[PDB]
Amino acid sequence: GSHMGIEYRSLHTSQLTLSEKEALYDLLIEGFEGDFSHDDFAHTLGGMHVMAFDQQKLVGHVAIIQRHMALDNTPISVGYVEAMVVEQSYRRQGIGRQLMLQTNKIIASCYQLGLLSASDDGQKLYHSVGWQIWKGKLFELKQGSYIRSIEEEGGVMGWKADGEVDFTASLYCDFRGGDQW
Amino acid sequence: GSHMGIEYRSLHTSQLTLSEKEALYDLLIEGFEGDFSHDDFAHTLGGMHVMAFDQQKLVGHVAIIQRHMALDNTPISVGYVEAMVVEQSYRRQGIGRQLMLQTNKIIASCYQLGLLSASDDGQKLYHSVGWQIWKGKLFELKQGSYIRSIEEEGGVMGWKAGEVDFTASLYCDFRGGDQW
Ligand SMILES: CC(=O)SCCNC(=O)CCNC(=O)[C@H](O)C(C)(C)COP(=O)(O)OP(=O)(O)OC[C@H]1O[C@@H](n2cnc3c(N)ncnc32)[C@H](O)[C@@H]1OP(=O)(O)O
Ligand SMILES: CC(=O)SCCNC(=O)CCNC(=O)[C@H](O)C(C)(C)COP(=O)(O)OP(=O)(O)OC[C@H]1O[C@@H](n2cnc3c(N)ncnc32)[C@H](O)[C@@H]1OP(=O)(O)O
Ligand SMILES: NCC[C@H](O)C(=O)N[C@@H]1C[C@H](N)[C@@H](O[C@H]2O[C@H](CN)[C@@H](O)[C@H](O)[C@H]2O)[C@H](O)[C@H]1O[C@H]1O[C@H](CO)[C@@H](O)[C@H](N)[C@H]1O
Ligand SMILES: NCC[C@H](O)C(=O)N[C@@H]1C[C@H](N)[C@@H](O[C@H]2O[C@H](CN)[C@@H](O)[C@H](O)[C@H]2O)[C@H](O)[C@H]1O[C@H]1O[C@H](CO)[C@@H](O)[C@H](N)[C@H]1O
Repeated sequence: GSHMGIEYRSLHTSQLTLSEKEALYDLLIEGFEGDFSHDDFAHTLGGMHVMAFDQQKLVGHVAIIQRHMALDNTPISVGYVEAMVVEQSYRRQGIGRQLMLQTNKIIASCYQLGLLSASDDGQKLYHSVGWQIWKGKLFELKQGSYIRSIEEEGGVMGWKADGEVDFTASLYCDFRGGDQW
Repeated sequence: GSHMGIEYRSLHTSQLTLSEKEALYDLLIEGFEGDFSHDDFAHTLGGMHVMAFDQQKLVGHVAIIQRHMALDNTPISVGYVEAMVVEQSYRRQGIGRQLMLQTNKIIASCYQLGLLSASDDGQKLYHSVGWQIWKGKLFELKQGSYIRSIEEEGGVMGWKAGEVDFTASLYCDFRGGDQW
């Protein structure tokens, strides 16, 4: 739909054209001012994109990836939020909020828990739509064994749609290239 | 689109209505003759679905879910194929093949490797569209460390759209029920 003149579309990676993927990369690399690696780009591909347009130009994005984690010893399906960006001139105008409202709806309909790793900019937005900083320990796979993600603790945030999740439990994430969180 | 009198639609789990979800569950229960658990149903939700219809009746389905695995020591992004079924009276008319052609296209656009655990009904079909038996060892997480998935070896199949060593070990991500 469209909200205050911005069109929002929800598209799986498999539904994007090459031109649309190139436009997405340009938006993301600019939005992070270069702090966006090739591995970061891989991490935002493979799930659902919510994309914001002013006329025909892409001006905002967020992706929701499926991840498979453990909450303590229990398997938990995760909607992992990646690569939220609003083009500079469009910021503080509600686009990030609209992207997150649609992201929350996607997570609620598919997964048991939303997770993400926040920037300082992002944290205020995710707080405003009901996410909380994860309070428990974080673990990632290195060479096939779990190690503590000590530096990422305090930066990961979560959201439970249906009911309650123990924010103090330990999370064990699945393996990928680059940054695990 | 359409193919040979059957309509095909691709959609993400997040777009399913409750009625569509219930119809999918009923199709899977009937098509697997009940060999399909609540965990199996969870495993087919969260990714892309390709659905086949005779006019308005759901007659076929396959899902592609994103998984995060290790190939030996290297991370590999996986399109994991779940819950392919065609209603019994519609079988052997090419619906499964059309579902797999669309599945291959989704995997090729999104992931580095396709993987699935086969049934005897599907194995020759998967072979016919490029899939091959995984020859390497399979591992899964139990109590936070990897153990060999010995019973599943020989039944997992893979598809490379590139080059992939089909003798490498695969380390899958953690879920409930059957890991493969
Ligand atoms: C999971 C991840 O992707 S983390 C990475 C987040 N992305 C980045 O850091 C890239 C650079 N930054 C951006 O692209 C943007 O600043 C975003 C995406 C973080 C926010 O997008 P915006 O469209 O500006 O957010 P929006 O206008 O909807 O803000 C909604 C509320 O969130 C809060 N908020 C948003 N941005 C900020 C900010 N920079 N500082 C303080 N509060 C903020 C405010 O409460 C705001 O409400 P208000 O404007 O009425 O005070
Ligand atoms: C990853 C997974 O989902 S594994 C589980 C697969 N699903 C099941 O076992 C549920 C029960 N079985 C079914 O629903 C169906 O038998 C399916 C989905 C496996 C196949 O669906 P169909 O629509 O019948 O497949 P389709 O008609 O496209 O067959 C294409 C080719 O695959 C082969 N094939 C398909 N089914 C069989 C079979 N039961 N026995 C031998 N060969 C078969 C044949 O070579 C066939 O070509 P042909 O008909 O010209 O001889
Ligand atoms: N002290 C070390 C912190 C550790 O490196 C870490 O958590 N690092 C965090 C790793 C995450 N993958 C990053 O995720 C965010 O940005 C990525 C691109 N840069 C996107 O791909 C990702 O989709 C998004 O979600 C996140 O931004 C990083 O946060 C860190 O970098 C931010 C930018 O400077 C800071 O604002 C944060 N306070 C700081 O913790
Ligand atoms: N000997 C041990 C076999 C081991 O249990 C195993 O690999 N078991 C395999 C476990 C997989 N999760 C199953 O996956 C298939 O069927 C599931 C529903 N039953 C779907 O959810 C799944 O989406 C699909 O992909 C797969 O079919 C099972 O295969 C086994 O059961 C099949 C049906 O009887 C046989 O035809 C196979 N030859 C046999 O290996």
